[PDB]
Amino acid sequence: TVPDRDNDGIPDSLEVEGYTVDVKNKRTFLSPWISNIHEKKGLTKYKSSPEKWSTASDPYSDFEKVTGRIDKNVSPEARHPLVAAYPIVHVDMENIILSKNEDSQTRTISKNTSTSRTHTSEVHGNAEVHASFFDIGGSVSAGFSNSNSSTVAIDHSLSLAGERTWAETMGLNTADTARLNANIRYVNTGTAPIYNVLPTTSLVLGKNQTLATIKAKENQLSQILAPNNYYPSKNLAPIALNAQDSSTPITMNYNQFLELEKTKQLRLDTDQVYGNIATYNFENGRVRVDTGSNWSEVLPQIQETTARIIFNGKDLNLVERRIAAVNPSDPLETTKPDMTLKEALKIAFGFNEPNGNLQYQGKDITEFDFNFDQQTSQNIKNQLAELNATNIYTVLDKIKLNAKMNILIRDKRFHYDRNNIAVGADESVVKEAHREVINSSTEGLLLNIDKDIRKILSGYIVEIEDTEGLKEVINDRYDMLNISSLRQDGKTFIDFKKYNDKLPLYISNPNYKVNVYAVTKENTIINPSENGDTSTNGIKKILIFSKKGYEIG
Amino acid sequence: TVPDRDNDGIPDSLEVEGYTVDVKNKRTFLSPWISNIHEKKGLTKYKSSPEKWSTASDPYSDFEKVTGRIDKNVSPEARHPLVAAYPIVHVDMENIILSKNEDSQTRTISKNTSTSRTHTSEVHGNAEVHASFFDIGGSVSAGFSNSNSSTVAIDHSLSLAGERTWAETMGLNTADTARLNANIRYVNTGTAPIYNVLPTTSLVLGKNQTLATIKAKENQLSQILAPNNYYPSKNLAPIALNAQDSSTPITMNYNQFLELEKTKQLRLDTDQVYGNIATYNFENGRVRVDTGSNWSEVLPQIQETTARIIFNGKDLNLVERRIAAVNPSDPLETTKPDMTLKEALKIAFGFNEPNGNLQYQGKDITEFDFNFDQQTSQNIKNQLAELNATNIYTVLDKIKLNAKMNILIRDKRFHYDRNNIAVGADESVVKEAHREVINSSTEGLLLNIDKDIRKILSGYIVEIEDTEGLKEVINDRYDMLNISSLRQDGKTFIDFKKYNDKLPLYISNPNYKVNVYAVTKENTIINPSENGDTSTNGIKKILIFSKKGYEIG
Ligand SMILES: [Ca+2]
Ligand SMILES: [Ca+2]
Ligand SMILES: [Ca+2]
Ligand SMILES: [Ca+2]
Repeated sequence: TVPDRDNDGIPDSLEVEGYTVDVKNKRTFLSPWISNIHEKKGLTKYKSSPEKWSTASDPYSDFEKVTGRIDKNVSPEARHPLVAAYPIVHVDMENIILSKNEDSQTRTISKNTSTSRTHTSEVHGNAEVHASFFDIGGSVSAGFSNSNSSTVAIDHSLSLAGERTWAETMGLNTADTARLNANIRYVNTGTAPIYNVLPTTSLVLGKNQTLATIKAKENQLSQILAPNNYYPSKNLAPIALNAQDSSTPITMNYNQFLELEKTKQLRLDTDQVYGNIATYNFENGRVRVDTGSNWSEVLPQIQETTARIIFNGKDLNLVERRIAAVNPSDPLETTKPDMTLKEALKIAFGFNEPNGNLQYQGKDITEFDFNFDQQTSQNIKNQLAELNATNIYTVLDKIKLNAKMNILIRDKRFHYDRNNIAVGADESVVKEAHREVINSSTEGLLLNIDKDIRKILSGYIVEIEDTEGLKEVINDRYDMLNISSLRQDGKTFIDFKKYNDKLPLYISNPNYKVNVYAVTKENTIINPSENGDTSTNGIKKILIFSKKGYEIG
Repeated sequence: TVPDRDNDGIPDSLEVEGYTVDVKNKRTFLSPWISNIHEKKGLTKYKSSPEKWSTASDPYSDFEKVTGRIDKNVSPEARHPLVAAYPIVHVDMENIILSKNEDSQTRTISKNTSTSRTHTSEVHGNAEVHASFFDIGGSVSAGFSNSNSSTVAIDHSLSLAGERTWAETMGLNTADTARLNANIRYVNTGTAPIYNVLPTTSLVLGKNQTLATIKAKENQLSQILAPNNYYPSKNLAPIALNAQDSSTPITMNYNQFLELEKTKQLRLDTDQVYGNIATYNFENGRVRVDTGSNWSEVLPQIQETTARIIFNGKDLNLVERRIAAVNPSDPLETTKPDMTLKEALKIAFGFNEPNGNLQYQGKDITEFDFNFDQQTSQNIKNQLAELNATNIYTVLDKIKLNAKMNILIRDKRFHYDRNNIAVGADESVVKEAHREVINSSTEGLLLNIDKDIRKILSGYIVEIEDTEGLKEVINDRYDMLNISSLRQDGKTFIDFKKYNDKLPLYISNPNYKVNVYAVTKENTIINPSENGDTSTNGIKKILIFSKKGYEIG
């Protein structure tokens, strides 16, 4: 009569004091922690709640997880009892194509786009918010809350000849209407797979101008949207918007269009209506989809009993993950094991302990900026109070975590915008990343630029300095910055030629200086100034390259 | 064979005499009250009925609640056995847009709106009511009864240039028809979440002119309408009326329109057809939606066995909550624990006992006005009789509560209208709240105005007094009061500039007086007098600011 209140399979004693699953001959034993023999083999000290089926609340029993008798598609780190295993799906727009609503073969602009999961944070301290902002639950979005929003930025450069004025290039006048079309793909950033129904993501423009809502039919798809995997597998045909399937295309009047040309960006607000869930079956050991248990029902619970932490180390992409945090008010939830901001980061993402420090694959914890909400803030400030210390990174392994807590560990190296996106770092860094020259030619530059940094650079600027001090720039236009291409060999490649009429640079005197600059996204522009200054005049460029002419080719 | 008639899980003895749930190691124990050790740890003395599953009648077992093995979305205070845990959803209209039913880019008026849950109370003592008002159950609305009604007020100010006459601004004549459109969002004020089906709320105008009934399709939504949470999360795209989804727009003939322009307000009568309910499952511990148990069935019961109290402390918003009140006639309902108007207020909202007094987060109970219905009135008056006392606030912890009883505890500081809405307080208060000046400029005023009070002020008036006694007002129009904007830093900001042509004030003599007044909603007007007096002449303004010219900038 071994005690098991949750009836999960893991006896209370274990679930509460500690345990781990291990394999003897070929069989697997669920044994209690043994600092002696266990820590050696490499196992893990699993500690869950004895009174809950799945301590996270997600559709997977603490037993099912640790043991491995679960939907193999569930994320690894989510295989751990205190790591919420749910989906997180947003939409990526690879590129778009704009034209005139119905001899139309050269009257169109097809430019690419860059999309990223956004995490819109509150304003400054003087926004005209309605008097309902200071009420309970109402308007108090508290910085960041549950929901999906991806922001697309459209390529401002040039694709054709010497094209100019998006408007005329298409042939648009106050009495015309421009139609939009694009290629997108759903992408699951979460820790659990979606099996059928897809999110009814809507495309917004500006602040509330809903351009269209894509709700690609249900069950039409049987392909799985596994964690870290794009809907139509990156090696397949992306989904196109209002390009087939649909009788009502996309309408965008003049005024609206102008705005698009003004910011050259859109937003993708996606809901959470994911499909039913795939559950295990102890009987035959097959994973099936329970037409009864659908995420929309099981998600809230997770969200109401987990510490959520957003992090961007793996890549400058925001990653969400929830940990099994406790809660004073809820007796049951007070059964969940105690959570430390340290341990959280260890299993929630991957941080580890080398020789005593807490770093994330090299980068030390101290290299990231912690961000919370009003609630979480206090709840922590008050813990630092009763522990006497000002530098949190010290007591990091003593900061208790409670459910409903929201955290945002981000890389300190870069600057971020409203949507907490990487926008560009300090000079000291940008240079430090270009300190590797491979091939110097009058055609371009080949470097071993750091995959990360480069993601914060709009483009480059190439000029030539006279022996006395001149400023002649080859690509002298706001939209002639797009030059750095990326080879699959893992090396960034610049090309002066693309914007010099197929022909290489011009060395008037092999004693001159060939300058190349980088333009961070936060400093780069997308349109001519008030007048019509279409030149790299008023730009905050950066000294990336500066070698003589006899040191190239 | 421990006795459990309700078969809930809590043994009679406990349920009747007292108990509380607590956590030992990581397990949770359901133990009886122990004034000694319990009161210390901070637990609560739970006392429910031994013969009822859920003493409130709501879909949640007394056990499920106290223990926490329930839909995590259920409100906290409703986690207590004697606090009805049901939904309460009304509709908020952020703003509207009026035009002429079909070169229409400058022939429209888009003004914002302010909506609030109303609690329409009876008339005075001379209303022409049909002879059926004094019958049983018939017409005896008894002051306030179950149902949802939200009142919207439309911004009367100006948005464009020097616009005038709503009629002509759109181009309306006896032979034309104006169409309406607006953005709204459902909002759940209750204590329990709705999971799918949404209320068939209808938009009324005046007294019975049903403008349109919005019944946004069922199951189309899977997003949850949690307690204190707006339908499309405040951080999302509000729902628009007859703007897509719909073939029959909104029609409003001349006569009707005029009325709108006359009171500039509408009403939103919403039903209670909420969705099915989310119930817990002891087995695996998952929360699912029982296609069998739908609120429409489970609500009545609550309503017929609970003391309902409306309160507005959290904010000047009416909050409804029901407590497990007893009932003499019903044997079963006579099993419910005894309820005191004190305890009720303690768990129903949050009132507590500091050093012996009963206050609600600072404000003392004595600062609110108690309001009942004919029935509840007597039932209490008769309790004061057999207890010899005239001041109720004394015997507050001795006023028994019976089911079907209706109560309305409201803040005494302000004045209220028909719908029991905050409309404006006494002078002594308005001033007291503006006793904090931060930045004085010839452009505007920055103050630390109390979030609460400000919610009762239509706008401000700015004039200049000569050294002898002149009355020159900058913004001298009924609709030029809208000036106080609110910064997210938590400070109210006034702007003289908005109504002085972008340019700051004019100090003819730095020894003059710069006056600023506030206009309470109850005193403010929305249209020109009989003739055409579009000036702040006949208005009951209030002395808010009065500083010299050399004490500003
Ligand atoms: Ca267990
Ligand atoms: Ca368990
Ligand atoms: Ca019982
Ligand atoms: Ca009971």
